[PDB]
Amino acid sequence: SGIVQQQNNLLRAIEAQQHLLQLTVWGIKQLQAR
Amino acid sequence: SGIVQQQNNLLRAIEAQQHLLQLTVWGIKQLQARIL
Amino acid sequence: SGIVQQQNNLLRAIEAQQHLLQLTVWGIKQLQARI
Amino acid sequence: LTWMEWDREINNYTSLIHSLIEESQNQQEKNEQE
Amino acid sequence: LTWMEWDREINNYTSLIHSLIEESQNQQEKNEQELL
Amino acid sequence: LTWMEWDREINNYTSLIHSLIEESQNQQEKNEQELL
Repeated sequence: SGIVQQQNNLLRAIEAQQHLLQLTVWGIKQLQAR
Repeated sequence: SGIVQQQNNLLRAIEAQQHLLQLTVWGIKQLQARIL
Repeated sequence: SGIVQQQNNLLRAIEAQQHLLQLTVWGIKQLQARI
Repeated sequence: LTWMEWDREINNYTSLIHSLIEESQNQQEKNEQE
Repeated sequence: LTWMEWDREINNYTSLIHSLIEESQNQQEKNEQELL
Repeated sequence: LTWMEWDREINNYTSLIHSLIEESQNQQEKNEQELL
């Protein structure tokens, strides 16, 4: 349970890092678009 | 093995994410030369 | 044991990648304010 | 690296990350049951 | 998407990230004492 | 933070994580051999 929960946390950490990635890409495109 | 095999997955997304990240850095360097 | 160390490894790497994310967020705001 | 290429490598790594994450979701579901 | 919304989403997910990682630290340390 | 520092802080963290990933790769390889 401790090991399995940690895996969930690590995954969720990634998932949210991925949303932060997509946002910065948007940000870079807007800047480029200007 | 379930755990081990999934750690292979999360390690793999890390790596791919790292490279995506390296891409955003580049983009930020081009934009800073142009702006500024 | 090996599972617990890789979890630690994965976490440290998530952290280093987070700090790189704040730097790229920083550069984006800078540039954006400048225009 | 050119901007045209950059836009393509973004897409490609973004799709891979999404396959990767969804697989972890698959797996995470499996692990939480066993 | 606007630059105002983007700011809000950058903030929140950064917070979520700080949140998840802090929680992974606690679980990490815990999983280790469970092992030693 | 200035731009010059940003630059050096990218290099540092790029290196910092290259080393971390390499260590994770090594453990993943050891956990997979052990698993089989």
